[PDB]
Amino acid sequence: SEQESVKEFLAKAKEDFLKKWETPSQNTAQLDQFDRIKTLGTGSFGRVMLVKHKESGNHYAMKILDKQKVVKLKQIEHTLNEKRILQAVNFPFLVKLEFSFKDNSNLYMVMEYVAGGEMFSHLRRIGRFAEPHARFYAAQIVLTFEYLHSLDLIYRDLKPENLLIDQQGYIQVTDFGFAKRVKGRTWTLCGTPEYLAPEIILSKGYNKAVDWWALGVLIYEMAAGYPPFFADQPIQIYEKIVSGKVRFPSHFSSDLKDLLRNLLQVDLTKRFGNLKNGVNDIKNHKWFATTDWIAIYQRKVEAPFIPKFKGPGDTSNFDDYEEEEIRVSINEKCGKEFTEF
Amino acid sequence: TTYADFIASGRTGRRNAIHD
Ligand SMILES: CCCCCCCC
Repeated sequence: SEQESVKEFLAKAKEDFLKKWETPSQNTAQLDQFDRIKTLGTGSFGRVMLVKHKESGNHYAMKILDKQKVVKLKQIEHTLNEKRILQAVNFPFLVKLEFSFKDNSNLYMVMEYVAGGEMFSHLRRIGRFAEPHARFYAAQIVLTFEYLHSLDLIYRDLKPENLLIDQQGYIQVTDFGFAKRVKGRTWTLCGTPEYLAPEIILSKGYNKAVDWWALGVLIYEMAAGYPPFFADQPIQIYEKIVSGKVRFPSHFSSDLKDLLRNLLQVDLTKRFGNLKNGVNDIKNHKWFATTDWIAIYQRKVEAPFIPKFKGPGDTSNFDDYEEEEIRVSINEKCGKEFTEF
Repeated sequence: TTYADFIASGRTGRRNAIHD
């Protein structure tokens, strides 16, 4: 009965997605229409800025990618994927893409602004989340992957730096830079060291299962306050990852340790989320016995924490970055490559 | 403690993605 409503929901969702997937939105705004306020963050190929839309007065977060840099780092296909996918999705815990456009030097993606800041900031500050608090977040991730996976989508970049906290205390997943639509196996080496599944590190060809392993890492990190595999140099991390040995802090409940040992299962064929019951083995786990998935989806649950917002356009919850002026060349750069954007 | 070990490690800040 509950399972059937989901299946239906999902079904209808696949239809809406396909419609956008086949005919993507394009050139919906222009740089001239916004005022650049402040850099909210930094990533590997571009930056994110707080911006204000002259005409409506709303603030948004604008992601900026430099065409040539994208090109030098071989991220063209990834960048087209990111945009094409973001424009097609629709789920309560995903950042909404508002506008997209390009110019001689860059690519722009404008989304709703999520003022609460990165989960990363708070976690590091607090040090660690109480189990129920972490379970609350994890729940949202579960449903999100449930949605995304059903669309043949693989996320590949889960980590607290990618989860923003909204006004209501809920999570918003951002950065679809490695998101891919694939029926079958994939082989690219991408992600964040601490969160990489062994198969990825082992160059074995992987599927949706890497997302579940990552969800395991995230939950451990939220509750312990440190990831399960840490070191100073990536190579050492990968070695610990591959090795298949996990230690848990004395404070984890027996339930949690059980969930975790099943998510952090080196053998894909035994890893929760990648079995006959698929997502159900997770949702059904004793650790989540308390969670009303529906209510979470509905956002009827009281968030355990609510970040402080002092006004629209308030950046208080974000770290400070050095400002770099955006420069638009007189010559069109890499036109061919980004035709579809 | 492990936490203390993490705190002193070089990877307490924001972690960038790898691609290559
Ligand atoms: C009306 C409740 C539908 C449940 C949503 C399922 C999320 C994958």
